Amino acid sequence: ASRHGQKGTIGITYRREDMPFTAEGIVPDLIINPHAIPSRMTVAHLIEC
Amino acid sequence: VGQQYSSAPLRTVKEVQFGLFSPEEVRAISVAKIRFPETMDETQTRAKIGGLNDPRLGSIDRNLKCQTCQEGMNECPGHFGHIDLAKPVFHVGFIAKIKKVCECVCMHCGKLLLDEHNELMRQALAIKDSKKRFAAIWTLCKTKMVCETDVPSEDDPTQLVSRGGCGNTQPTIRKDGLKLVGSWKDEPELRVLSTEEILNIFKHISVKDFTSLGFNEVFSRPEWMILTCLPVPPPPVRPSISFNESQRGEDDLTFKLADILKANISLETLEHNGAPHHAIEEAESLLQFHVATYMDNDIAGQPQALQKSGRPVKSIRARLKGKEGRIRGNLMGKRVDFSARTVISGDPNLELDQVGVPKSIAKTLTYPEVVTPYNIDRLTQLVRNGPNEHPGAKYVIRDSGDRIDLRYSKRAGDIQLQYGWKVERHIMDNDPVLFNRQPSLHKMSMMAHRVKVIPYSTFRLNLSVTSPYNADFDGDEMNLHVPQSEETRAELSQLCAVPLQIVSPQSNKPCMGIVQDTLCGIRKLTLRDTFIELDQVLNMLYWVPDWDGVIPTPAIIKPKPLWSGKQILSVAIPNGIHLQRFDEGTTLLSPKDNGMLIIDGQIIFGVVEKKTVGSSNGGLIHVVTREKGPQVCAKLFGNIQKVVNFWLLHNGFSTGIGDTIADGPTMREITETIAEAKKKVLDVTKEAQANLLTAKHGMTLRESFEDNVVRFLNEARDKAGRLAEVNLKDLNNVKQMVMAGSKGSFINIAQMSACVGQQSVEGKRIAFGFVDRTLPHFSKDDYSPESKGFVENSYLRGLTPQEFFFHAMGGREGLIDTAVKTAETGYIQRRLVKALEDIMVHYDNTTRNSLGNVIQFIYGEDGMDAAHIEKQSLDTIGGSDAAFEKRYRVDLLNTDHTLDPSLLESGSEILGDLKLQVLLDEEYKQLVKDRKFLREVFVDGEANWPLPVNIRRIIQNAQQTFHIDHTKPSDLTIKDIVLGVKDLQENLLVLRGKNEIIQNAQRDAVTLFCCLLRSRLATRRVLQEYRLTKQAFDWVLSNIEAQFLRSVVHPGEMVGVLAAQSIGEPATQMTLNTFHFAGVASKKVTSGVPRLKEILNVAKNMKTPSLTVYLEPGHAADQEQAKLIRSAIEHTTLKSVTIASEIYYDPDPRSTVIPEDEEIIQLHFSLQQSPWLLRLELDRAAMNDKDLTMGQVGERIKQTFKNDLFVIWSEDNDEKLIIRCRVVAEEDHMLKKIENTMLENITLRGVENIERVVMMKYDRKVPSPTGEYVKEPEWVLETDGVNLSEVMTVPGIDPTRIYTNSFIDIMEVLGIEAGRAALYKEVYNVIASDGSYVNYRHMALLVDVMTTQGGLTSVTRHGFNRSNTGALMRCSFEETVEILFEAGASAELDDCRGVSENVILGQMAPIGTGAFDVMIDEESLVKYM
Amino acid sequence: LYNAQGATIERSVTDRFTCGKCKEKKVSYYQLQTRSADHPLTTFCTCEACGNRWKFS
Amino acid sequence: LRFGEMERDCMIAHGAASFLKERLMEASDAFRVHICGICGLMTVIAKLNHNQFECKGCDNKIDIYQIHIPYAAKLLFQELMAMNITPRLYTDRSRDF
Amino acid sequence: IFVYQNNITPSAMKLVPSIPPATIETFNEAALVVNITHHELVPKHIRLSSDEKRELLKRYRLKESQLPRIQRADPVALYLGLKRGEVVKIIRKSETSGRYASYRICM
Amino acid sequence: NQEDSMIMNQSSIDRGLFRSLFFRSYMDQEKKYGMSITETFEKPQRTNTLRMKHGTYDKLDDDGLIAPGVRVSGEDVIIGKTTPIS
Amino acid sequence: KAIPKDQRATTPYMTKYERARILGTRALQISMNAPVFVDLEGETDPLRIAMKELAEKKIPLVIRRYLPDGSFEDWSVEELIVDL
Amino acid sequence: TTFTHCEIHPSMILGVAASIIPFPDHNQSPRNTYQSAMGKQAMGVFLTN
RNA sequence: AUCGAGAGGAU
DNA sequence: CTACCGATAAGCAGACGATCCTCTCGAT
DNA sequence: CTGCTTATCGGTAG
Ligand SMILES: [Mg+2]
Ligand SMILES: [Zn+2]
Ligand SMILES: [Zn+2]
Ligand SMILES: [Zn+2]
Ligand SMILES: [Zn+2]
Repeated sequence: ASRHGQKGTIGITYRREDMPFTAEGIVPDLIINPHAIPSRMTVAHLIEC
Repeated sequence: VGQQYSSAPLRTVKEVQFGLFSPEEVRAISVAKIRFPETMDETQTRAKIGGLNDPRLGSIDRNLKCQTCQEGMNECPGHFGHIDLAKPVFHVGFIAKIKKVCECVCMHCGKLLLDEHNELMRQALAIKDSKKRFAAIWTLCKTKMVCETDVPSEDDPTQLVSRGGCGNTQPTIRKDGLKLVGSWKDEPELRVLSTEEILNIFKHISVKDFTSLGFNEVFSRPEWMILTCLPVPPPPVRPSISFNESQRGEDDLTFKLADILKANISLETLEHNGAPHHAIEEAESLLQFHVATYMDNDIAGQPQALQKSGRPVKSIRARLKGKEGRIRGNLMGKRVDFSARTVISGDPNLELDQVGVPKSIAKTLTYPEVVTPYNIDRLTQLVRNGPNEHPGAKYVIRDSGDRIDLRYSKRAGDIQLQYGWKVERHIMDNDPVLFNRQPSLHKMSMMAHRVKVIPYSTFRLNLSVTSPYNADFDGDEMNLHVPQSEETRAELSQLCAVPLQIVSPQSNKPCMGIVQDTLCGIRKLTLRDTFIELDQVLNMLYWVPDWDGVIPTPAIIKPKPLWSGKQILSVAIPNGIHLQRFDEGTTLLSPKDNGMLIIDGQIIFGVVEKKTVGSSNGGLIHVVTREKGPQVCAKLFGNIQKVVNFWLLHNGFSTGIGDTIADGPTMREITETIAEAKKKVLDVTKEAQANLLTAKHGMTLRESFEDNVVRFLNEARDKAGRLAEVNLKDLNNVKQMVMAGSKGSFINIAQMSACVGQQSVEGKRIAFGFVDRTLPHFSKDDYSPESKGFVENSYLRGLTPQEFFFHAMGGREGLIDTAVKTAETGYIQRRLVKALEDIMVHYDNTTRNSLGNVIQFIYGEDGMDAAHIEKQSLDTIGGSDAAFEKRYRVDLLNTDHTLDPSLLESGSEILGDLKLQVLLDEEYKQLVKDRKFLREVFVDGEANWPLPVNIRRIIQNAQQTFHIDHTKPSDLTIKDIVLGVKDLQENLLVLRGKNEIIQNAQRDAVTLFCCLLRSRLATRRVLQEYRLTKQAFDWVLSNIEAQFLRSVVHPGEMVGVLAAQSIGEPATQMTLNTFHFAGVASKKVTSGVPRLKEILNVAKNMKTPSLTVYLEPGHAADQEQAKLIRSAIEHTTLKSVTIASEIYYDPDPRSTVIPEDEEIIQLHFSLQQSPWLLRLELDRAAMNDKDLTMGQVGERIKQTFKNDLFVIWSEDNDEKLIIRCRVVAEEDHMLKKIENTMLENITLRGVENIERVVMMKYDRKVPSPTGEYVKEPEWVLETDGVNLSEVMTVPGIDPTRIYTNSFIDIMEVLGIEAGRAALYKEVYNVIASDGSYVNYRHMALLVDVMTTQGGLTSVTRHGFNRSNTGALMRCSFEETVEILFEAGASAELDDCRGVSENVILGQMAPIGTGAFDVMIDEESLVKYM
Repeated sequence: LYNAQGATIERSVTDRFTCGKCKEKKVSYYQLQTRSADHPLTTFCTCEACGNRWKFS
Repeated sequence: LRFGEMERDCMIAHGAASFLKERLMEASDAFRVHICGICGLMTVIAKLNHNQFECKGCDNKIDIYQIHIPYAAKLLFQELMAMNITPRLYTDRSRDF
Repeated sequence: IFVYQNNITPSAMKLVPSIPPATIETFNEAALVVNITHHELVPKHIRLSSDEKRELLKRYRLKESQLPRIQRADPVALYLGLKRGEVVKIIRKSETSGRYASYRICM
Repeated sequence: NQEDSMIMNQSSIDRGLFRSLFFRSYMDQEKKYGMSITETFEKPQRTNTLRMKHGTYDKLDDDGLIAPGVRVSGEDVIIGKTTPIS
Repeated sequence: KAIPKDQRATTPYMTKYERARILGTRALQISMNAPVFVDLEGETDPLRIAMKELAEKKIPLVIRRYLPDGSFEDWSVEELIVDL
Repeated sequence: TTFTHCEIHPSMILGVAASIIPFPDHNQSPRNTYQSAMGKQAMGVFLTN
């Protein structure tokens, strides 16, 4: 869980290859669902980032 | 099961006769003589002593020895022993009846206190219930205190017939401790009643004088209420806790029998020894304690009965009392084998019905498949693989009677299987498993699945089965149970299975749908602006596992062949599907892509989203289930998913703080609109400070300042939202989710980007918890928004401390009624659950409980399964007479009203046919009878109602099935139709009786459905509106019957439980104590949960007992007329109009001391008492709200004390009204006796209990002259307090439409059948306030159980739990051992048809699957070779 | 007369709502409450035209 | 794991009766007792090998039945006897209705 | 049928059941002003001849008591003036099927 | 990553994201008697009283305990302790 | 009390509860090595064999439907209309 | 303007757990409550010893 | 393992 | 014009309180 | 957030 009660569990692990990379070449360690905003309304989370 | 075959026959339990233990049958049963209070140790020797346990009961050491019985341990139960008592004992819980029976009997001769010579006693003795009989008997025998020698006869009141013997006086029995004290009457003879004598009197009560009281000659004698010989439970009932050898730790009950036997011994140590006469009974009350404490312990008597270390000790009772207890926690809900539980994760690549089981848990659980040449080839290689690799097993049980443990056993690799052995294999792919999430209060909360074994330690399920179980994946855990019999596992995939459970029965709509990513993608994919090309399309096409193997021709070819989204998503939607919507601006050529049209599993126009694909009623999921099946529909989910995911997986969708930042102008334009919204507040804060505010009908200037303020900031926040809302582009992710339904309502947009808003506590803005202020940060009396907690900032901007805090307050308010709430919610859930239960639909389509009582005569008033129902419009009750005739009227004799021949092929030679018109008038005569009738059912005019068989679709399918064209004429006759439709209203059976009473009640269940039928299947409709053909019209008829037959409820359905949950489920959603009227006091009404808690308890005293009075038909819209009836109902006391009550010393009653009165006496003299005058000033204001005049007031007082209080009064034209009265040896003290009567005991005009009467203008919709349903508003009074018995009888009102939220009253006055109705309406609105909808059936059922009996049986302990159900059913709820006691005390008999009894006996309860037998037909097996 | 008549239910309506009964744009609601935040939070509307009530989450 | 009341009450709803007997027997208590046909009680002494029963008190040896009830039920029936309350067990209904 | 105005002596009211086969009913004036059966909520109760009753049981396979009951002093029940054992064919309107019949034996 | 669940990169999990140690502690005593009859730690082996557990006792040294180096797994024995009671 | 094969009221349609038990006690016997009255076209699962035994309507079992006064109606799967 | 006392800094109305939340004044009221019931279920280095 | 309580997970 | 049955009003008592799941500590 | 037991009154009976 981040620091806004936005919890949840790993539902699968992908490797660097199958992960979505940026032009930079980076890749994320975590990919959370866009539906975890509107409902709860944790805007600090977006800002923290 | 239980090891070792026994010769004795296998039979189930049918009856259970409750009774009591007779000492004579106690001594015949026992085998051990029990006399010694030790345990083992024959002087330390490792065995047991022949005194306590082991005297011939059950052993411990692992010794066969149990009086040769061998077996031992796990095969021999417990053998009972007895313990001779030196002196009789009171049974702890039989105290009340032992007192009651003594009060009901005379000593010395032992006989009923009242013979049949007493007539009032006959009525009591006539009652055919041993419960209530002994109840009315005790109310009559509590008065008598003399043994009557001679009694008045049946003839004359001077002659007497003799019956009983010597007539000693009888005592008044009170309880104290464990004995009974009495007082013979000349100063009381105070002595205690001995257990030794009570039995001597209880033995001597006649054989017929038992049965008259609730007792039995055989099973339960009032003499066996007193313990003479105490039976002793074996070890299995109070088993030790052994630690090897030379270490023993025994159960508590065991210590009890020691302490009892040690007391009983010290007793017989005084009898046969030098006893101190009355120092014996000192220790006799000890034996009365220990034997009374060994059964019960939370008694009235304060001694708790500790064992050293301060241990309350579990008396047998506590072992059974609900929760954790033997009955509830150990019999109704056992812990189980073959079960598992872990963290659930979502998996968008499994089908709906599937559930990914971790490989480990599949290695652990097992299924015992019986070896047959059908499976030998497989099951053997399984056994070979052992219990380590997945496809394998962990036991092999030969038919002999002994297992083979594969994880050991030298012969795991060898092993020959044989035809008939049970292999215990691992759970495998495609086995049936009951899957479940707690808290379980749905059918949905428990559903069967298909095990698909996977790696990784999570249970996996399908996103779209999330809302039934109510799951997220933030850490939830779920239970899994694995069936064990081929017959049992079948009972799962044929009922419990997931697809079978899609059409939720409690709300007549599909409970599963499409959610989140798949639902937010399907919108993005659909928009015509979304296009897909060759390479990607092919993947998507391969992705659907039902793809016809033919790539569809591209919606676009031109320069480059592109496909549309809609074009390929339609690969997921099967063939033959039809869906019509039309949202707002939907026109066959929607300019906004609104609504939806699906013909032949193809999208034609309209973006797909929630309304279409969600759990909506008129959606795609609903259709495909009724149109194609549960098997074919579950697959539909997977298709939509597998594809949409794949696209989204490549398209991408996100959210950032950028999705909550509005324009430069738009933001300023918001802050400006909150600016004028603040000055709008300030001004109407100065208005209120310069005392210029109007009062409002809504009470209190201060209350009307708050109303005004809240409604300015709430109004401001909301239109500040609609600004940012609209400023948001179409390429805004947050707005994109709002549209697709996936998550996020508009306020979430409003608060985030625009303005948080006003926070509230209890209903009003924050209070002055700081003495005239909210935070120490403000000055006193700062009544403006920011002081009173209006957060102006948007979450993005960020709150300020005051805002932050005042926002924290308004947040906590919920968390609290999620804590105080849940407790009482689950107890109303469990109550209903247990109250209904046994109620099931029987094969005669009745609806009966376990007793065999009818509750509904046809389940839910029509005999239809709730799952098969939709909100279809009744077109016959709507519209105007003008529209009606322009629509349902075919006149073949009229040139301008005939079916234009351009319709029917046979129409041009029909104009005029007199014969055809006689069967074309009868269509109308009935269509009109339908209207007149319906408008009298639904008086609202409401047309949309729950009915089986959606016809719009069943017809629209015929529209696109046979491709009918609206250009070329039809081939039906008018005789085809009218005689067709009619011949359908004889095929839609529900009941099926041979005779009158059934077939005349059968007509009734169909009556409504048929109106719907004549509504759509009329001539001017069928031909002109839809163009059906002889073929398609016959097909529609052929369908409608079938789908109506499939709509009928199945005998077996356990509606009781089903109906219960359906109310306790949304009752769980209900917000506790919200109060949307707190703030506007003096007009508060109970809402939500506590309001329900009231109804379910048949509550006498209620918080808001309003009773609505309607006006007389004519004088209903007249304002003043309304305030004339008002002033005739409101309880107006002299106290209401009085200002000041003064007392003067006016000595000369010919001229008043007060010069403001001089003018009064002149009159009341122009035209001997006492000098103490009593002045009363009445207010002119109040005296004209309730139309009264001085004369009327004065004439009323003068006739209360009548002609002994000298009363006078002024007129109606003096600056001050006055009532002066004088009185006629301390007369200043009698002038106050009467000061209080002139107030709280004198009525002027009004009904008592009716304080406050408010007038309100209601909207009523009514049949207009022209026919339309029109808004005609009446005046109606409301009230506080109830007096239905009288308000009704008042003139000027409509005494036919009077109503009270006190349904319990509308029983006592209007008769139980009206009470029922009132009770239902009172339930409905409680569940309808939440915004929750429950199908009439579920509620009506609960409503019926509360009435049928005769009165209003509460759904609590006092209510349904006292009824005539079997003992063991009523004892599974609240009062347990308290009922069991009385059960055997009155020789009760349990029928054992109840769910609970057979569940307690671990047998197959007659419930659905078990509502019958299935025997082998000898004469249909002989034919099959 | 002003005393006789009762409280008038005045609540700001929103045009950002679709109704089933009259399908009109006249719906008021009241934030709350069941389980606030994670999971989510209920949102109970109303139709002062028609009387219906629904709920979000 | 516990098959609580609520879980039982979901199975009743579904109508799957046999499954509930399975969740109550073969996967839980599943005991087996002998009752005397006459004074329906938990008294019959069972010498399983010599195929002799008998019922001292209600003198039997002949009329003896075999029941498949949950162990906890046995416990309750006994506990009640230990409170002087006689829970009878009869294998045939005389009442009708 | 006797109509009292305020209340009769508790002695006189027990000179009522003491003459078979002619039953006697008392009634209050205030309890008879408005006709309850006219009320919006109350369906019209119908008395069944002990023929139609003995015919009813048979077709629903009932044991008398199994039938839904009406209080002996139920307003409607005393309106029709009912006796112990008689049955009412309460025929009510329904929102799930036009009309729905129901039965109540008297307590 | 739907409905309160998230995808986590395995490569970073490998490289050592959110790794955590886990330290559980098992404890025991030798209990005396008012007549000097204490218990005893040791590696047990059958002998008259017999009662034991099913795990592999052979991971114990002799004093009664395992050595910090070793590697326990299933239902192995971690502390050997016996009670001499007549 | 025995209602004869005539004077028959109860639904001629086979209710879910009945079917779900018929298939059951049939998949039961099948697993217990009993004879099969239908050609098992390469089938191995009893429940999946009884389902083929059902559409061909070759199950020899009589359902005994009870009404709440004792009496009953005897129905064979042969007679019952399996719609669903 | 009759001020007697000033507040050292508004941010101190927070408790320990609550104080770790970033931009709490940008979060929906009850959200912070939740986060203040998990941070004490986390895995850190609770002490060096 | 029986017993009493406290801390924590899911709505 | 006192004797005693009956109605009613008023005073004090009881038995309920979500489902399930994991941890840790203490004691005859 | 109430059912069952007790006392105190107002009427009718030898
Ligand atoms: Mg959760
Ligand atoms: Zn034995
Ligand atoms: Zn006597
Ligand atoms: Zn509406
Ligand atoms: Zn016996």
